[PDB]
Amino acid sequence: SKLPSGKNILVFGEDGSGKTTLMTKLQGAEHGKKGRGLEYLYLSVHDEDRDDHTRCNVWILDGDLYHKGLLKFAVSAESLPETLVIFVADMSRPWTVMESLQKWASVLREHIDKMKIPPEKMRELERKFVKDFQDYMEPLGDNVLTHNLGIPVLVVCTKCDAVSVLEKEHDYRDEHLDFIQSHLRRFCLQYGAALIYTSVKEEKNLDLLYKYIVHKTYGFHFTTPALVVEKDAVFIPAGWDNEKKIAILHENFTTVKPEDAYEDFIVKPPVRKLVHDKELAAEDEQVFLMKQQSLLAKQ
Amino acid sequence: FAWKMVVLSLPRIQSQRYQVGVHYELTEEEKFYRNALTRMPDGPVALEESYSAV
Repeated sequence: SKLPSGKNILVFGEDGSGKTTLMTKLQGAEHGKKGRGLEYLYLSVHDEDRDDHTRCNVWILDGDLYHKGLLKFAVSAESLPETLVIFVADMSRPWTVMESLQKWASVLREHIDKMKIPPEKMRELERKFVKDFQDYMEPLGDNVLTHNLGIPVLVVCTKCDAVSVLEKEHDYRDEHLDFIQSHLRRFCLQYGAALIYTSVKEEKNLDLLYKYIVHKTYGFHFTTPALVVEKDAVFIPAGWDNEKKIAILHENFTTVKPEDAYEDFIVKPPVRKLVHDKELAAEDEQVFLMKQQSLLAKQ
Repeated sequence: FAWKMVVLSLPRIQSQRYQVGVHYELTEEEKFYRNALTRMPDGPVALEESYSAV
């Protein structure tokens, strides 16, 4: 009984968020060149017990809606139950993080209706994912798993070494961090997603990410509990959270509300406008010298 | 991947390059022709036809 293969990794994020440099350090390659369009890679997954080596391919999509038709080669209808989806969020630009999340979620929702899956198979997959969510060890809620896809999903937050730049030259506080983490906890609870905070400059939770992919794609044993105190190394796996583990972050809210929208509190900084539309437009010669003819006549 | 870096790594045309002093870095889209795939005359299907052979 050999280990199953064909396990799919679906990476989604904006361009320049550092997905390729994350995958080349998760895999272990030296130079991961950012090829545009789709990138192809595989994960080196092996076990020391059965002495077996499994190949788990990695599909990376660039941040472009023009290339949303490339997803048919990345995942098929039959490759859907063997697919673990990682959603990449870069809080180095923290003003536009779950916007990419919901637009990739809407893309995945319209794409999962593109092959027109029969209503029995994805319902069986949804039941499997629901029972896997409900059996986590260290009916559902009103807003829990309301946007389920039937397959394991994951949200991974990048550049956790970039927390200090947020605090120093943008004057961020712990309420700033709590506001952005509350929204993504709500998203993870709505979509049945997990969260691993990872930095490649500080080398944080990278092997913890790797063990999580190995366990969630091959059923490996997992023992690491949830981390919430370390704000740069947050580990929230599937099934840990609920509607009350998000309510504990609302105690420190002194100026913001948990029920508010996102873009009202945190605003993207205005940037340099292309100030070149002042231009230079010399007039047409005819009207100019009719005006000069009038100046000749009037004096 | 190597065949598309011939075009995609070509340096863009810079108009006001004589100025010095402003310590801003241009992004990859405004330094190289990284939007050439959007200028595909037959739509993105040629990239789909290229990936279909793999």
